[PDB]
Amino acid sequence: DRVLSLPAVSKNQVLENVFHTAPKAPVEHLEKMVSANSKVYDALNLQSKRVLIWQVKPALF
Amino acid sequence: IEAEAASILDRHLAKPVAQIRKEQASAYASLLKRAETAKGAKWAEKYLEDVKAVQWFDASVAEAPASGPKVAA
Amino acid sequence: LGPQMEALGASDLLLSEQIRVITEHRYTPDRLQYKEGMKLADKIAAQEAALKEELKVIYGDNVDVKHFQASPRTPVQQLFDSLKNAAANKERAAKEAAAAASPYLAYAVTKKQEVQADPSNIPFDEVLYPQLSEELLELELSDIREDEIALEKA
Amino acid sequence: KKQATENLMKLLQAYKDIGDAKSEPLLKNHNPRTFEDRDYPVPDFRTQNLKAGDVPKFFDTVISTRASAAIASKDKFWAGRKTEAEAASAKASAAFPRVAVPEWKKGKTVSIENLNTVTDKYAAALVPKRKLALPVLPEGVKKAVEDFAASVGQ
Repeated sequence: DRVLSLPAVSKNQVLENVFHTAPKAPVEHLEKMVSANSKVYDALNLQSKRVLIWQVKPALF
Repeated sequence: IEAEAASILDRHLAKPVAQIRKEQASAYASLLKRAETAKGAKWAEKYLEDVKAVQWFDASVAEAPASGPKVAA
Repeated sequence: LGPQMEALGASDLLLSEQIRVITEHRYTPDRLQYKEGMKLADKIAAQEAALKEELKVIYGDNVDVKHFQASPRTPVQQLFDSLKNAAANKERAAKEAAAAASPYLAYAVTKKQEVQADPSNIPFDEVLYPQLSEELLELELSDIREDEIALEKA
Repeated sequence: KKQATENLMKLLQAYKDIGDAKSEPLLKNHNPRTFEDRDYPVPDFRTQNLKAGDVPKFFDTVISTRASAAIASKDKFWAGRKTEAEAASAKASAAFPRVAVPEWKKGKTVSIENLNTVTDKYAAALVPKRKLALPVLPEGVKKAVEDFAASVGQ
């Protein structure tokens, strides 16, 4: 019964209690806000090819 | 109208973006084929003539966005 | 001994596929420690996919992940693998910023590459969190020490 | 949701404060080996009337009981740690920086000189808070030492 003197908690159960959650990448905040601010650029810039300024305030000609 | 639009928007702001783009593309495409299966009716030719005129507006703005759409002057 | 004639890190198989032949040898499938050993072989094969993908961008597709699992690359070799692809990285970003859809995205793919191509920005967990990487060392030094107390008792 | 996120960020500050006041290791309390009792009375299989194939199943349920009682002792640590930090979360500072979004007024537009300084704030957090100053050799000094060896003829 030498196995009953070994630590009963497995090496697996250490690696799933220490590494419980997949950690958040540093770059996943950049490349997720950048793709969402690229829609703020598109709609709201005045130099974009798809501005909403002629759709929401139609021009007086 | 202010209360309807604020109710429509807050129902729409609670959706994920992938749901929104395919709810609207389903509604846009279903409404085109209601104008395309309409054989020769005057409202259906005028419907699809205005879809061609919206796509002119989006294309004329893409050519010069600080100018706007191009009018004949 | 069979599979246990060579150490845990010192075979020719990858460590996840060596844990499988040690656990199949020491235990029968009935056992608890067979089940906890084959689950550990999944946590290590998960770390070998995340090491293959991290080094796929440098050493190719035949990356030989066994060499870098056993002996990881030093902070100087992480530097010289940054610099040996930087000319094709600064030219890929310039070919992508030219064909980005808008001048917001064109600045965003150069500002990200201006940070990502600098080798001083590589996050070293041992430099960042020194108490963490010593304690991640004493998770494997304490797993070995429990196998060395079992042989001193024997 | 903004208040739930300010509550969570104040809670994770309370966890970091009362774990750095107690000066504890980072991986210690997430390791369930540290909540295991090694001085348990360790039941002897020679006093439990086992038949031939019954001893490894006895060993598995002495282990998996003692492992479940270490996990459930880790849960009792963290459930008592939570109420210790939730008490200090209620008395906290709540002066956090805000997420950098591009400034958009009510009827106005968004300048690209503000979309770009927002993107600078995203790529200034991609640098690590403590980094190795891994030196690239510039071409301004890698040629001033290459031709100095080429003037000698190397």
